[PDB]
Amino acid sequence: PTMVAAFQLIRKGNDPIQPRDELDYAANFLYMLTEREPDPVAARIFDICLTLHAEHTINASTFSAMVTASTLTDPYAVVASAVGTLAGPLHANEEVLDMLEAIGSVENVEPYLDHCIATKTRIMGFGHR
Amino acid sequence: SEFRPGLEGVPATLSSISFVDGQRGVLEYRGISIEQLAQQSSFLETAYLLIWGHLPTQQELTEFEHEIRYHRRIKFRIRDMMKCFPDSGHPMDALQASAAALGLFYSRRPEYIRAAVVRLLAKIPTMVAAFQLIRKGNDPIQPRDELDYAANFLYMLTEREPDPVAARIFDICLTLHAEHTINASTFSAMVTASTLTDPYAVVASAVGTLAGPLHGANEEVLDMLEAIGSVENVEPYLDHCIATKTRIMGFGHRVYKVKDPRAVILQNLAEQLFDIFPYYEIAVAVEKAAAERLSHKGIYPNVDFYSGLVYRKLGIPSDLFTPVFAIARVAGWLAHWKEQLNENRIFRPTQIYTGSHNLDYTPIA
Amino acid sequence: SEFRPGLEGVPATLSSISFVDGQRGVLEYRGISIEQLAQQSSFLETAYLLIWGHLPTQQELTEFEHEIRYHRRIKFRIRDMMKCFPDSGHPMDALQASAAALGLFYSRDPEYIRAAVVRLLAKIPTMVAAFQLIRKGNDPIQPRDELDYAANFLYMLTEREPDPVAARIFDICLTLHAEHTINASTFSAMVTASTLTDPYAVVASAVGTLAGPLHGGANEEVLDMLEAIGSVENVEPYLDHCIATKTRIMGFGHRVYKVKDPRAVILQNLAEQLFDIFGHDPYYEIAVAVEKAAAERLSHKGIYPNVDFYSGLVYRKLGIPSDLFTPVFAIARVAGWLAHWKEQLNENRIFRPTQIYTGSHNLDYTPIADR
Amino acid sequence: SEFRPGLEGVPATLSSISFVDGQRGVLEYRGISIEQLAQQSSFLETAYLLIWGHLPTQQELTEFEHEIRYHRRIKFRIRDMMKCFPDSGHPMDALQASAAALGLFYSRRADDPEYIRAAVVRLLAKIPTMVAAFQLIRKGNDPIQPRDELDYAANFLYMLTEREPDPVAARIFDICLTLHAEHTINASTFSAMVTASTLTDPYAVVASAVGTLAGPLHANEEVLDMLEAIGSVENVEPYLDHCIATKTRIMGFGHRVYKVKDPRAVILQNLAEQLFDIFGHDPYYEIAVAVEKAAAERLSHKGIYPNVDFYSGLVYRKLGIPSDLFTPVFAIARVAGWLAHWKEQLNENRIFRPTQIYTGSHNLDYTPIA
Repeated sequence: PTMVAAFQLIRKGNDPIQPRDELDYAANFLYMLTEREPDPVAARIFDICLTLHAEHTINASTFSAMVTASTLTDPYAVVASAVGTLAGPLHANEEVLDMLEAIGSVENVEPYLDHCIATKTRIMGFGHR
Repeated sequence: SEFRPGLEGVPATLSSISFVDGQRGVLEYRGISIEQLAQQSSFLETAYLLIWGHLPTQQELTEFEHEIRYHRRIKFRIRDMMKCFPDSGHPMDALQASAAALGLFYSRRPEYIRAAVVRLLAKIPTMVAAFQLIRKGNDPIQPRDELDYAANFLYMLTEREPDPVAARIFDICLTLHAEHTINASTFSAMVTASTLTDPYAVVASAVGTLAGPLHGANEEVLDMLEAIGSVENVEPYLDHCIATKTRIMGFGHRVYKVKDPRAVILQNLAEQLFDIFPYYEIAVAVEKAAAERLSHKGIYPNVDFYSGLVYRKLGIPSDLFTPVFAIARVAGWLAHWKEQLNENRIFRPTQIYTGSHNLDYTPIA
Repeated sequence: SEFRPGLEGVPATLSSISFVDGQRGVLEYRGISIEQLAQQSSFLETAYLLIWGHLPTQQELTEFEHEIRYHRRIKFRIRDMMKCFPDSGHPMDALQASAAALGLFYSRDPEYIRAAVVRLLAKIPTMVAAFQLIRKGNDPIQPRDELDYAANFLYMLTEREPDPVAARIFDICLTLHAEHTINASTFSAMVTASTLTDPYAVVASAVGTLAGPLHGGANEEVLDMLEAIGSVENVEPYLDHCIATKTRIMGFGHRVYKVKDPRAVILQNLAEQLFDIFGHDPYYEIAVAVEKAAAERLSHKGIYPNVDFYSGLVYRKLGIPSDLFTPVFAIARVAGWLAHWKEQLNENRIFRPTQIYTGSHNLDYTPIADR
Repeated sequence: SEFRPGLEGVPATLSSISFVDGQRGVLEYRGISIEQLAQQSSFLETAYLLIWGHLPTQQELTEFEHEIRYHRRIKFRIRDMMKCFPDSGHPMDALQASAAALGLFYSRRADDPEYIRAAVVRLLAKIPTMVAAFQLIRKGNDPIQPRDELDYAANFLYMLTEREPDPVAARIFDICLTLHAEHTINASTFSAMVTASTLTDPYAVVASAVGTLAGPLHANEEVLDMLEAIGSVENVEPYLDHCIATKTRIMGFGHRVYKVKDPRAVILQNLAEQLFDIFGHDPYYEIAVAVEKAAAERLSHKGIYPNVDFYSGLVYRKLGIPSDLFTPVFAIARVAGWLAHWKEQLNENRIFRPTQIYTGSHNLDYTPIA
């Protein structure tokens, strides 16, 4: 978390912020990312979101991590390979937000329905495989 | 009425920012009295009045202050660049270099009228304080988000929180110099902005051409006040300077001769500052002696004679007397650039040739 | 009484450097014809003539060349600073910033009329070449001490030693733009130097003024128009569209010269020679096609191609990036600016123009509680 | 050294006939509230007050009204001259030409009490007859002789339309005229005053004023045209999109100096709604109400309000008047202010002769044939 927050600050040309040894985990990450101290309710919501996103079944990234770790070299290379293979093509939820912004108000609902009907393809952001 | 050496008295442009009157000694910003404006207004309100031409309401002023405070932070790339500057340089040259480098990060080019001015009004004091600290040797100090503009500048410079009275006195002293009649620096800025390139270049040119010979009057007046000796030595050196046919600096303005309001108001603020918080007694003694002993030549102490004292008391290095004046004048420079952006006159004075014609180039000389 | 709107005709100063008259098509440096001078002279001789006003001797020219060669090395601090510069910016802004920074290293009696000019004339080409190399990520190249001035500049820019004929052509092109009449950049330099501060601030302000509006140049827009023309067949439609809209077609027709200014014809001849000795390419073919299709009817109203139209093609064939056009002009422009500053150093009188106030009078401030 | 651009904010004259507030929305004729005069005062009383400055007496008012009625007859030579006019000429140009030609038949230029009263009464009386006659001629119809029994506005309406109107409509027209009687100094008033400075004659002054009054391409008519173009309320959204995108002040809404709900607008809309409830409501008036409501619901925060021109055009259209006659109605309404300014300027004699700033070349040479 410290590394990713530091790079996020650097990408905008801002000096990295030293972490605090008093706040909670999610609270510390949010403070490092935004410099603004958040409410404990938001910190708890972020923590439970992380813990529900903690782990899933075997997928491509987990399989790559396991096959790399099979030779028991070191965890750092394994996690590096896993995060490298995690990135999808052109680097879904962000695309969902972009599509939502593109749609705008509810006056443009019908073209979306027409497109989804005509394409005969699973609309992204809806349903699981 | 075509040719006149020095280009003196020839009108240049339909300016609508500053007004002057030698016979009455008045001064107005958008037709508002200088004394009344300085009495009950802040620096940001004065800058808004000089730029947009109309006083701001509550929400406009709050938004302007919020944007100023948000954008007052300085990108670390500028700090890294200024780390490489040599320690033997001069503050104004470094300020010009920084203002020129700022153009790289914000080239860009309907909203390109308000972001540039707020960024350029916010970042200059931080950069100049950072270079002062770097020349001294210590690392820069990040700005706060609670202090006032003058208070924030003082905290950045002398790493100490100033009293609210000192902050107010510095704010009024800064807004006193916020604008003046067209002069060399303002005319050069107007010429540069006639081509409508960008604010970051016209401001750089203006701060470059603002440097006087030998790299203002504050340093020389402070040097002469320090070198005058004691109270009993006021007469000898003063009469020596009178006899040597040398004009006495710090007195006798070219245009104003009726005790211009800036000088008297700055003297009043200096008097009210000194009592609540050496230089004071000797300065008042020498100025009183000069005033009582000349009494005929229209000799009056101008603004700088007391501006130097008010800067020295507040804890500012002697060399830094020029960058604060540049910070004050940048508001007027931006106002002139905004006004001239519409004209699109494209100045192009034609010279007159006074040489020879139809010579030959000899292969051997 | 009288008021000229923008100093359009008021005489600025008693200029004695150059003189231009459109009636006879004469452009003289120190009263010397441009074509005859450029026929058998180099850039250094022209610069010395512009600076001092008299042709030097062989020994003095050799000493000046030796001093120029000796002062080509760039300080490593400036290289580090440019390594700390961004990349998305434009080269001219970086050049202006570097010129402003140059004053920090050198500051502070008779000798301080000769060292400044030579240092400023020598460092700027290597500086812009180093920034160009840094912009693409490549390291700067240390200059050589055996090549010629144009050869050294080409070696810095393209790391390939060019033919002597190409170096001569580049030198001729540089000395062609050596100095022109007073304009916005020259007047800004003059007014900055009127306070006799230092050549560095003057050249920085002048370079800042020279920056074209919207960060563009005449050569850049000429090349853009040529690309927008497309193939050879599409020459007529675009030309007749430009004629119909009553808009001055770029690269055709100057403002002061209507009698076939010698710079245009001499640069056209140089371009012809350079394009004929080297590869022809389609650039020259399309340029000839469009220039003929324009001039076959524009000659009625006295419209002729100007210098920049040929200069852009010459620079393109020479192997120079498009964005670097402005600094190349700036080299000759600072060469001229140093002469204007030297002329201005004699008379000490700053420009102090007045103004006519067009605003209100005797208003009053209103507290926030009412407005 | 001062030089204002456009001669703005310069005390051209010391006028005492009209006053405006600019902050409280007050309008005063001779220092009298506009609403007070508009409540229970006729057009002739307002004109007399503007001309003389003191409220008339009953006998004086009756004498002035009888004099006005007696001079309503137009010379047949004027009709014969207007006969030769083309049928394409816009009405205001013909009105200016007729006003200028009136000076030929009256060249007193010297009793003195007569040449302060006869000229002004004739100029105030003959203009409506002239404009109505040209309106009839433009359509190829024989001019109608005026009647010496109806009221001023009633007589004008009868001459224009040949149909006798109701007294309520006549009163509404009269109060509209009296609220349009005079305003502050503007371009037309300034031109009239500068022409009258040399105290030649009122006819030339009024001719110049009506000539300079005509705008480019000869606002309220444009407002009506735009309203007709919009049609029903189904086309409101493209209008809002256009107004948002253009970033320009929509014509017919708001005033240059009045952003405080100008007093004339509310009075005029009250008169309009009174007329429309008395004489029934037509669909286009309801369309106007709908579009003005849909505008004010969004433009209120920016300080944009419907202007008097819109309501004036609406009421004129509802009264049965051609669109091209809007400008002559404004001219006949305003003709009191020009006469008042001429009368007040006649007391003094200060010829206007400002200087100029020369921005040209100072000396050149004359090419013989080159």
